Parts: sequence; C-alpha cells; structure tokens
Amino acid sequence: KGKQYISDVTGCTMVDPTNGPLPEDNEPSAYAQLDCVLEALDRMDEEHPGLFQAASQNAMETLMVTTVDKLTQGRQTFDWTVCRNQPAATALNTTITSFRLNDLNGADKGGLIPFCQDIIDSLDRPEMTFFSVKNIKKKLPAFLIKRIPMKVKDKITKVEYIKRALSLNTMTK
Amino acid sequence: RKPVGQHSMLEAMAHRLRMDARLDYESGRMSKDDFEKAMAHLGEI
Amino acid sequence: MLSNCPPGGISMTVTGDNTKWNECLNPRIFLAMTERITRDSPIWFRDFCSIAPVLFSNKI
Amino acid sequence: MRLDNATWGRITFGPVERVRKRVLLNPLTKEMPPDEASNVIMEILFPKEAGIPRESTWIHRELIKEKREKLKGTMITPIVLAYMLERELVARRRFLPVAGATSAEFIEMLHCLQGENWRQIYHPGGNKLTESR
Amino acid sequence: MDTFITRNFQTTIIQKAKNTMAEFSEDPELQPAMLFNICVHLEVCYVISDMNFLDEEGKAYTALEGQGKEQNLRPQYEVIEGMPRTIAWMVQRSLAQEHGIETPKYLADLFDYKTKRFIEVGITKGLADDYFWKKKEKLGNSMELMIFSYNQDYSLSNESSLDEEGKGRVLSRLTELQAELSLKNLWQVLIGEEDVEKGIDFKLGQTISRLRDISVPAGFSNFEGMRSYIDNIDPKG
RNA sequence: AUCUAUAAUAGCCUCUC
RNA sequence: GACGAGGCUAUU
Ligand SMILES: [Mg+2]
Repeated sequence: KGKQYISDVTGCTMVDPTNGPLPEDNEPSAYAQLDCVLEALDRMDEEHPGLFQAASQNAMETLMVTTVDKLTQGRQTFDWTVCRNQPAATALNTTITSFRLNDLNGADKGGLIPFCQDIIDSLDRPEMTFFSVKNIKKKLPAFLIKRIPMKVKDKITKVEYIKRALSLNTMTK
Repeated sequence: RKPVGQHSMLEAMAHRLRMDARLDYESGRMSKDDFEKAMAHLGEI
Repeated sequence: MLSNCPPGGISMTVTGDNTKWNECLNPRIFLAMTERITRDSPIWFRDFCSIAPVLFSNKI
Repeated sequence: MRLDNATWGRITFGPVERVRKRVLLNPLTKEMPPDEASNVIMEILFPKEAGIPRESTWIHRELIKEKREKLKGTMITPIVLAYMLERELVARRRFLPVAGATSAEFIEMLHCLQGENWRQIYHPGGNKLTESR
Repeated sequence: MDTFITRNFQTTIIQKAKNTMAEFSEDPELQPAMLFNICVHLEVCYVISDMNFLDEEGKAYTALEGQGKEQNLRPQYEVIEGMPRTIAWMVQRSLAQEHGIETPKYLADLFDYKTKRFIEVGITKGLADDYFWKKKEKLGNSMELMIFSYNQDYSLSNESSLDEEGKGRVLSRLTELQAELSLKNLWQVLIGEEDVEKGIDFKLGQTISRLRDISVPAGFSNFEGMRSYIDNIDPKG
C-alpha cells in the first residue's frame, strides 16, 4: 500500500511504505510515520542531553582511527567479482585488487574513510575491470567431471556492477 | 603487533635487511665477503 | 520499576516479541534516524553515516 | 601452588545472596592496562621495531631491563614469550556473581567458594596485599 | 610554482617530500611552500651524507672522481629523514640498540657512526643562534644539531663532524637556490603564510547522490529537502 | 572506588512461518 | 552452501 516506482539507477521495482496510509487492522505494517519517529527521537534526546552528540563524536573518532583491515574480521562475505561467497579477507583483497585495476588506490592510504570514498567512486565508473574465477571441465572416466579453477580478467558495465554491489547473497541457516 | 605503513612491503624489507647487514658488519657478526654479497644483492634488487 | 510503582496501584509486565521485525523495518526510517542523530556533526560524517541506509534501501 | 598451600574450612548450608560485580580473575604482581603492557612487551621482545618511545612506558623502564635479563638467551618463539608476558601483566576482568570475597585469589576458586545455597570456607595460599586486608 | 621544484630537486627528493607530507596528512597543492622546504632540507642531508666514507680502519675519507662503486661500501652517515616514519624509527631504534645509547624521544635527521651520535639538521630563516637555542629547548645534548640559514649563517654543534669544504659547498648551493628562486620570482610565493583549516573530505558522487535522492521517505523530492526537514521541524504532538 | 584500557583466529550460547 | 550483533571461553 506504499509508493511503488522504478529505480532510475538500477531499473528495479521500488516500494516505499514510509509515510504511507495508517493501518486499518492488526496485520503487520511497514508504514512508519517519519513525524512520529522524529518525535520519539526528540523525546530520547531531551531525556538524555548530549547523548546523540557524544555518540556521534565517538563514532567519528573511531572511524577516523579505523583501518581498511577492520573488514577482514567477518565470516563468509559476498564477493561481487566471482558472484560467490569468499572469506572476508579474500573478498576484501579481491576488491582492493580490482579497484587497483580501475585506478582506485584509496585502500593504500590505510584508513577506512579513503577506501569507502573509493567504493563511492567505484559506483560511478562507467565500466569495471576485475579478476574472476573460471572453471575448466575435464572428463575423467570412472564418466565424472573434474573442475579446474583459474583467475581470468573480466569486464562488466556500470549498472551490472552497481547491482552486484547492492546484492545480498542468501543461504539457509 | 599489526605492522603499520603506507609504503610497500618490498621497500620495508629491503631497508630492514640493509640495516641488519650493516649492523652485523659493524658488530662483527658478518665478515667482508658476506657483506659484499649482501650489499650486491640489495643493490641489484 | 518495582520500587517506583505508585502506592495502592497496579504494576503489570508484558512479555513481548515483535512479529516480522526485519520484514517491516525500513531502511528509509533508518536513514531518517541517522540524520537526526548526527544533527551537530560535520557534513562529511553525516554523509558517511547516511551511506549505509541508502545502500540498503536499494538492496538486491 | 596457590591451590596446594591452601586450607579448607567447614561447609555451611543456607541462603547466599550473590551480587554480580566486575572482578579480577587471576592475581598479578604488576598490573597495567593492555596498551601499556603491549608497549612494554614490544620493548622487551622487539626493541628494534617498537616505534615511538611513548612516555607512558617510563614508569616501567626498569622492569623492562629485568625482563630483558631473563630472556637474553632463550630459544622460545617470541610470540609465545609475548603472550606469557601478557599473561603476567595484562589483567582479565569479568562480571561474575560474588558474595563477600572479590580478591583474585578467591575468584580463582569461586566455583568452589559458594553456590546459591551453600558456602565453603577457603584460605588461599601465598600472600595478600595490605589494601585488601 | 611546482615547475621550479621539479626541475631543480631530483625525482627522488620530490617523491620523498610528498611521502612525508602524506605521512603528516598535508596536501601538496594547498601548502606548496612546505613541500619546497622539505626538499631543500632533504637535499642538505644527502649532501652531508655524501662527503665521507668509512674505510677498513673505521676512519672517514673524502670522495672524488675516478672511484669505483666497490670502494663505496658503507656511508659515513646514515640518513633518517626522507623515509617513512616506521622505517626511520626502526633504523633509529636499531642504531640505538647496537650502539648502547638511549633512543632519543624524537626522530633524528642523520646518524654519524664515527662519533655514534644522532644529528638534527635544521634550516632557519631568522637568526641561526635563536633557532639553535629553540631546538636546544627540546633535548639539548642528546642529539647534536647543526643549523644552516639562508643568510650564510651556520651554528654547528659542539662536536664538529664536517670539514670547511662541505659547509662551503652547502652554503654555496643554498645561495644558488636563493638566486635562482629570486630571478624566477618565487620568494614571495613561499614567504606567504596561507594555511587555512583543513579537515577530512568525503564527497558523494553522482550515482550515490541519486541513490540517496531516491532513498528518501514519501513526500520528499530529494535528500536535501529531507535533511532540511529533519533539521528544522518540530514534531511535537 | 575497575571507571579506563583492550591485537588476531576459532569455538559455544542468545537474539521469520 | 552456512550471515550479522552481544556475551563468554580457548589459542597464538
Ligand atoms: Mg519476548
């Protein structure tokens, strides 16, 4: 029951329930009201003076003293270069190398902020060159199929790269 | 401790090995011939 | 809360779970939350904090 | 050794009200926050690649020499020695339920000290600080 | 502006100066003058590092033409400046550890093996003695410092460790630099004190800007309107 | 009076129908 | 094919 439109960046169908009609029953509703959320946040700010400011300042300091290697601390991470799941460190290394291929050397500065600037800029590149994995299939009689992976250069367009960056890889728990 | 630096690993290693070789030479740990070999390899690199 | 109960009244506790917590929460509301929280911050940090809700609003 | 040179008192059965407090797990002769301990360990084991001489290490300079005396000719891998030094210097503080004995010598035996319905008198071995007394 | 620096100072000098300003997080273009200073400082260091060489007897001797590369094995002085902070600190700590001298609290500019001391070379625009004393205020004797000046004024530390020829050569090089920058009309370019506040930069591109624009709640055209609404409105009631 | 301070990896537990 | 966060634990 929210605003449905088409994204002009990716061409995807977008649904926006915020500020939508108020519910008329007890079914789950995503139509949050911005005014009410802001009123609740202002009440929180009034009851805890300086809390938002202190939290923002501390987060800013931590970000300014945070390096690119903080991203290796994750588990299986979606890798857009292979459109697969790879260990967080492997995915970060692959992203850094691909960015190097596309004149994006922010990760060299060391901080997380320059690397995030590089990500933002990557979203604007008309094309993307990277290293991906390609498998060769061999017929081993038993017949069975044997897979030999290897690294190969690849190129994708701006919209494809943007969709890969915004992609989530889903699995079962 | 996590190493820190925006320079390449090759340059850091080269400088560290240069310093180690020179200090071994000055401390007597390395002789003339080994020092000449080490300096030649470092310069070639 | 037990000591703060007005005298002669009633205090009642609701054990509650929210249904469809992740399904119904919207990244746009989170963008608004981030913008409100970082009201007195430099513009660069406000943009940086707004990036993540924006990316999640366009997630695939 | 602290366990071995210890005396055990009686065991009593009765209500024991316990409060959750942030307490030290293991006794340390010298304690410093993790950053100071890391700087001291880098000084002891990797003096060459230690970087800026932070002034906070001044108080511990003498200690560093002492440690460099003991490890001059050791063939143990340096990282194991570093975590040994951390084990000796860095404190581990955790929230635990306690009832009337919060010193690390007692937190070591906490599991045997008391439950919710019983108390076990325990006299740890070693020496106790005057501040605790 | 930068053409003079590129032409006069070699590629290595400019590269190391730029690396140093990156280490300190100072933009070259916004603060060109500093760049130049770094270069000249680095330059003098190399000069004072290229005038002696240790021999088999551990004594200094001068250099000249006709010498083979093999004869130059270990320089008389080791250069600290012009290197990444981590590498320079490793070098200084290694020298201190292997010469039984406590590490000075601040990074040095040079190390002399003959006297086994750390030298902090400085370049001053005003009185040489005043700069010498101000540097003395930090450590004084732990790091013997020699100061040069654009007005042919030198303040060598107590333990002289160089000859008259080298000092004269350095002063003549500085004089030539002054004359060329004067006839090229760049002294005013450097004398200017123009250092405004500089902070972190995080600029949004076109794609991310559009994504944020189409990422606002219903009832807003773009993100700027949403931000203004969040900032200015009172949601009471 | 533990407030501070705190590298990395891995494990266990808790937190859509 | 097995994610995020919090706590605790072990190891280097
Ligand atoms: Mg519940």
